[PDB]
Amino acid sequence: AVPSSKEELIKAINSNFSLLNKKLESITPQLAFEPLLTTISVANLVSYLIGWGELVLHWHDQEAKGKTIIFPEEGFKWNELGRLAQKFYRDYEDITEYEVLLARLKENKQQLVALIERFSNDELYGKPWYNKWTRGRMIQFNTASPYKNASGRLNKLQKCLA
Amino acid sequence: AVPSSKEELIKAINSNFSLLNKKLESITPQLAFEPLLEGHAKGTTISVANLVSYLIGWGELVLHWHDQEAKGKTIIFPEEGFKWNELGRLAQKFYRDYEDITEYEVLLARLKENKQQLVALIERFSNDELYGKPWYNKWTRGRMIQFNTASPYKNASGRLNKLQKCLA
DNA sequence: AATTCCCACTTCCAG
DNA sequence: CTGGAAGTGGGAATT
Repeated sequence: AVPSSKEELIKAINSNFSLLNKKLESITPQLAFEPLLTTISVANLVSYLIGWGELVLHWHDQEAKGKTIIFPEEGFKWNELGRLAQKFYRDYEDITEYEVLLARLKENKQQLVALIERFSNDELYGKPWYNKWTRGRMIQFNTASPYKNASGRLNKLQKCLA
Repeated sequence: AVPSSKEELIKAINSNFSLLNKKLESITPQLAFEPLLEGHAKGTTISVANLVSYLIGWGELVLHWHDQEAKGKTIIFPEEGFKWNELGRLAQKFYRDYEDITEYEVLLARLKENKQQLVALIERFSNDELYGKPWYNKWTRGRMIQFNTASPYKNASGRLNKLQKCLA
């Protein structure tokens, strides 16, 4: 089902992260930076996940400080999401130890979950936030959804052996 | 069931519009612009005003289809820039298309004027042209019109019934 | 979502 | 067996 309450949103994020997390440590630090996925790496993909997660936190930073949010990101438009994926790859290009990469994804995920707990259910799925899209729906678009999508491309990859 | 003739199509439109319009008129203008409703697309919140905008967008789109046909120009289905799996994305366009209409009475007039043009248009087609042969893919012209006039009218009545149970 | 896409989940021969 | 085409069936589509 599509998440439609605060409780549902949290549980989707936890579950999709769990499974994706398990598939991610299943990769060795050596394979993770090779190009196996117009082809990228697990490292590239996890940076894409951190870029989006960081960005969602950034939106709420901006919002908290009374500042107008620039969606999706400054210098980008919603039809350019692959170009925003290029920026994310580079943003974390110099994190060369897989172990730190996964640790940074995991703590980002934790912050997002903490951010959601901070809002009421009306704040997440009752009111409109970005045009008609609710705050919770927006958060799911760029967290729980790409977790699933990412874990997909992963289990396909593990089917390369041997 | 589904209208099968020019006569049925025109009556189902006038009925479902008359019904829907009764519920729409029994909603305060102040309330009608409040965001309250889960929208056509999951994870959105919309007003009763957006609900009407959705109908106006679909009806004018239907008139636009025919305007294209009347000039001998190729129709783009469902609309320029949207594939058929992007109807959620189109509903949003329809909200924005009419959001500068801030007076509820003007907006229901726009829906009323739109519905009159739609039946006036059905009036100029024979039954054969409406239900006699396919017009787009396998559907008949009448089906395509009913599916975006009569049906969404009734659908909007449904949501208004459910909301009428609470009145704050 | 009329359709469209994208998964997960099969068959079922080729190997 | 055994990937792995290739075809199905259900659910979501979004920003």
